[PDB]
Amino acid sequence: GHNQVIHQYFDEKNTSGVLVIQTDKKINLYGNALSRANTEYVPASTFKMLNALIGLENQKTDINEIFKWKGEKRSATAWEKDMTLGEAMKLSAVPVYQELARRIGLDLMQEVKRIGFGNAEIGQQVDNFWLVGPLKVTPIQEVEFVSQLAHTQLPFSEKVQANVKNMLLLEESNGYKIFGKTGWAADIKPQVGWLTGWVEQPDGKIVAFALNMEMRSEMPASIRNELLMKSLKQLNII
Ligand SMILES: *C(=O)[C@@H]([C@@H]1NC(C(=O)O)=C(S[C@H]2CN[C@@H](C(=O)N(C)C)C2)[C@@H]1C)[C@@H](C)O
Repeated sequence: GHNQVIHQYFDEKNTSGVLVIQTDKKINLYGNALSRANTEYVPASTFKMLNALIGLENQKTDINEIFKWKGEKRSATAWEKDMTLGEAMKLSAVPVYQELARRIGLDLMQEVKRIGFGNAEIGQQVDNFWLVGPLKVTPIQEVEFVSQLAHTQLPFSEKVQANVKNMLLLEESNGYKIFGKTGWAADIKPQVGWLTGWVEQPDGKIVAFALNMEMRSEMPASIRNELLMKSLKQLNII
């Protein structure tokens, strides 16, 4: 797998991003803008993985609790229904995890400094610190986080991590499995899109990734998966 084809996938999408990969504590960089791997961006919709872990661990919820939609007009129309913590993970429904963050509370949430995620600061507003700061995390710190979650090595209960892991399955073909969570901080300039997860190769081998790239409103949501899937195809991970 050349480190140069990576460039022309990103050259052709007219973007500026990096694809971090980790295979058992050996990290390789892959992008047309490799410097972004050590650059702090807001975590956006990816924080839902740590929000679910902190909630399920502290028993502020469970994998079964159904969240009632109480009428208000939400961003996308697929969010306007009752759903559980898992279905809200797939749809990235923000209002659900906000109510969970209020159950946890700012004091208990500021667990974040114990896990050592990003700059480890959440400010005062407990329901929008991952969307416009003051929380920022580097794509290297992200790929290390999901690497521990896949190997079931995060500082939480073993049953809690495996529950969050089951909420993150995206594609299961050819004995492979690809877990991950998407993000898109559309409210900051320049915009930034995420796609952090891992690959469960058929032999159980684990390869974690953390795709970071600048976003624009005109891009499709399937521009992140398209860019990643053709890169794991090239690196012979799938
Ligand atoms: C998390 O970034 C937001 C949540 N996640 C998310 C995504 O990354 O897919 C969408 S934003 C993105 C999805 N399509 C675009 C759109 O608004 N439509 C075409 C409907 C933008 C979603 C908002 C969380 C902060 O809401």
